[PDB]
Amino acid sequence: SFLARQLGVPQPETLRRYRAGEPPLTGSLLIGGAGRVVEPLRAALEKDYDLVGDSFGGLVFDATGITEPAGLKGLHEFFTPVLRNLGRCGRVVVVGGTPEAAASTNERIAQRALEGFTRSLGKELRRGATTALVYLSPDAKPAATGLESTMRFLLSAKSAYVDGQVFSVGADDSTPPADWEKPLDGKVAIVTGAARGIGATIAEVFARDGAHVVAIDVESAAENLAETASKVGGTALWLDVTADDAVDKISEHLRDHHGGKADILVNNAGITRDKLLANMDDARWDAVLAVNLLAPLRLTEGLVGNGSIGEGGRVIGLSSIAGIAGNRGQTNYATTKAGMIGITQALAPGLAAKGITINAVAPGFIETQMTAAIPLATREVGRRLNSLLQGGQPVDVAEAIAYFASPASNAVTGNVIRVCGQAMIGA
Amino acid sequence: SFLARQLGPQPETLRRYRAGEPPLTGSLLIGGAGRVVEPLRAALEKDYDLVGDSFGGLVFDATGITEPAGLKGLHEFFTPVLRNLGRCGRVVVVGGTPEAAASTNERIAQRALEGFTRSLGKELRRGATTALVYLSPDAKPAATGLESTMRFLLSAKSAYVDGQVFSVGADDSTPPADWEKPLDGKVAIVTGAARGIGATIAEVFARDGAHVVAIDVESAAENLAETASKVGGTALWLDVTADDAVDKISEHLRDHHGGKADILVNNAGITRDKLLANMDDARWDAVLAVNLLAPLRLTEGLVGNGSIGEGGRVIGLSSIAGIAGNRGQTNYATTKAGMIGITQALAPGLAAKGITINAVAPGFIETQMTAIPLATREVGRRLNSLLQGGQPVDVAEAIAYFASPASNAVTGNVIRVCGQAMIGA
Ligand SMILES: NC(=O)C1=CN([C@@H]2O[C@H](COP(=O)(O)OP(=O)(O)OC[C@H]3O[C@@H](n4cnc5c(N)ncnc54)[C@H](O)[C@@H]3O)[C@@H](O)[C@H]2O)C=CC1
Ligand SMILES: NC(=O)C1=CN([C@@H]2O[C@H](COP(=O)(O)OP(=O)(O)OC[C@H]3O[C@@H](n4cnc5c(N)ncnc54)[C@H](O)[C@@H]3O)[C@@H](O)[C@H]2O)C=CC1
Repeated sequence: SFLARQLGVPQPETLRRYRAGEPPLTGSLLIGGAGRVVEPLRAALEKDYDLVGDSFGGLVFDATGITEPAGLKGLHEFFTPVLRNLGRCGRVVVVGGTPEAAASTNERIAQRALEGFTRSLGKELRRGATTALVYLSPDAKPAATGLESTMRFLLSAKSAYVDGQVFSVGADDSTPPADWEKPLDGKVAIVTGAARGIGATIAEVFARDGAHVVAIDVESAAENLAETASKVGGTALWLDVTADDAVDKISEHLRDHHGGKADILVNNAGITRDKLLANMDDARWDAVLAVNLLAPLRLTEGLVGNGSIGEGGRVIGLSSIAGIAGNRGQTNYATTKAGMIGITQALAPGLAAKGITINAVAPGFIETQMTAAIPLATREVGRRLNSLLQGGQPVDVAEAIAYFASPASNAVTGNVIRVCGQAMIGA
Repeated sequence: SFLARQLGPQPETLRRYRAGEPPLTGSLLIGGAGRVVEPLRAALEKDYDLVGDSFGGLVFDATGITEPAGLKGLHEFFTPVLRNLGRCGRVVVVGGTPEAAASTNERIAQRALEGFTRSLGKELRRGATTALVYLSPDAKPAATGLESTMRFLLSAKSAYVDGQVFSVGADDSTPPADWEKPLDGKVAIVTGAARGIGATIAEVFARDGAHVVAIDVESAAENLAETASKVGGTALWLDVTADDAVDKISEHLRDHHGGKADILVNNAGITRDKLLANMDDARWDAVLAVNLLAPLRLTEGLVGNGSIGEGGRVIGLSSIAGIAGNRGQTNYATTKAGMIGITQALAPGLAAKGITINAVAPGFIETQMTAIPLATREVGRRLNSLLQGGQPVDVAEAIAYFASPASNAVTGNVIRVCGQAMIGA
């Protein structure tokens, strides 16, 4: 951070990321509050975590108890004595009940207001710690097994660059993978744009988690794509995702390798043809739409519709901060990454009726060749303009993706998560 | 100094409202295809120069786009005409409510428009702004419920609202007698009105016809009177957090306005900033009671006893902090998020009653609170598409829009007044 003096800004924390074997948090886990979530959670987490009743690894506050605004007082009461003591890369997570689904307008106003609290707290925490807010459906059984994959993601190192965000967990029950640390056992994952960078790193994480990977990219990038299929011990496939036959070409490679079925499609492939709209041509527009919006929509509709992905399936789409906030010279790109959010939202119910979830991740600043292509100052500032005071890592994106792919993340659909370090930019 | 030079700024002097001035600086071009282009042309022919110099406004009807492949319309309409848009120009994309589209394809496409409008907002020059308005696919072709929004957007009043998203329902609208005197013969309770913003809301309201009831605490008795006199409404000393609060206003509505008011503005607000690990009960509880508990207690009270009824208008003051959060403000942002909470939550109940409740989240506004160090002041000021802080009028203008009698199909809305501030969620 070579402009720490120029911007009045702290040296970054080295963010603890996932390592197999290591405990998930670096301290004890406090689970406070009141409502329908504290008891069952204390219960589901007994074994794998380190429950009170030194340094706090995690702090979970149960807000579902809070039925009027006068009760918000709780957040204060619970958090004020314990922040003094949160560890390196701590994890604060507040849990509430889906505000639209509340039993009174009064309840709704308090549960809604939670985000103000969490997004603000995210701005006060030190040494790499983060905040998250999760809403659970008031029609979830009290065991609340549907909430588990999410708590486990946040209450760990994998969520290392996921800060200040809001999770939205449905009503369905969930079933834990035999092994949480190999959650993707014998799953077939399709990952587009997997030659290098974020796509490639998705494949890795997927493989690490148990999946067999179909690495898709174009002929231009074989060698780099070969090196990837190899490393995850999966299978390469040369394909332009915008071409008539693409759906046919994936289905068949599946038929020849995986019994014609898949569990996970990751729409990662993408291009950028930046230019101001006053200077934008038809070609710089169209190309970006084809790859970035038209294709992922086609592959989802294609592969679900032809039965390649069925029950228990998972689609994760690659969005962007640009699609939420906008960006100079990216009206194409940001239409497409906003459309991606639209695919996620538009298809969630339909796919829900088919036992399939669909979610998007919207990366912020990630070290890739592409951030590396930006004038160093503009680049250095961008990298540093977040609560976590640093650029994100391609692993951090893939993690959030892998959390969506989880067989126990079945109750989580239509969600949009930024992997952004709590970047300041937003809508 | 060096960083500033490195990065590359020319804030335009923003045109504001002036009685008499035309509402644009140039002619209005209405393009695109769909159920909005023909009616909008016809509604606006009188007061605007439609295309048979440079463009004062551009409006692209996007309701016509039903699949992603047709997004290309945006590019075909805007690219050619962009280079010709004037100082403080205006760009507005009208679309179909995504959640209510007739296919998932449409939904994808109409949802996609926000990425476009927010980015375009970031490329416009010379103080010009972009806006996205979605209209219920259930509105009648006449589209009468849309006008108030279009007329506010396509005017100088909306000078500091940039890059936003407006949500118009199905209901029909009757226009006021005088578009320049919209609030004529309306009674408006404006809390926190002694100084700054609240005091300016009261002005803009007078300008617009309203009989204002300027409200405040006793300690600010002096400044209230000045305000009350300036606008030609009457004053009321009361602390909004008093258990008698509702009853006192109600009493006053009898004494003066037939036990009746049409608009409520929950402007009164306070701060008490503290890192949460130093937060004491006073600082938590004070703000909470003033910023969240109070506003609700007034709204629910004044609709409950019938003081505000059919045709009513509650407008609450959120904040950027409530959307994006902010260091030292867990208490404060909890409240302003709760204000959105009040707005989203009370909207269907009030809809059924003939009342619209909406919210406004100011960005950075030149005021007496903003007492902030020149290091933080200079950055929050300039970190938005428009390269400056906003004037209080900019905020009150937006409130005045909601408050229109013609804004009956506008409810549940949270509109930031931030000249597209960079910070958000
Ligand atoms: N910092 C970043 O790099 C960020 C990236 N984005 C998005 O994340 C995703 C991955 O990021 P990057 O690694 O930078 O993506 P990228 O632009 O480097 O491309 C990903 C891969 O897609 C492949 N590709 C392009 N067109 C294809 C096609 N028609 N068929 C098959 N493959 C094709 C390319 O060969 C490339 O290897 C992209 O959607 C990108 O837009 C999102 C946020 C930030
Ligand atoms: N940049 C800005 O100015 C921003 C302002 N805010 C909001 O705008 C609103 C007012 O704006 P400002 O003029 O900057 O604040 P302010 O503090 O200058 O407004 C003062 C008014 O609040 C009144 N007040 C405080 N407690 C009261 C009570 N209990 N009962 C009756 N009146 C009471 C004071 O008497 C005074 O009339 C506040 O709600 C604030 O949260 C929103 C975004 C940022």
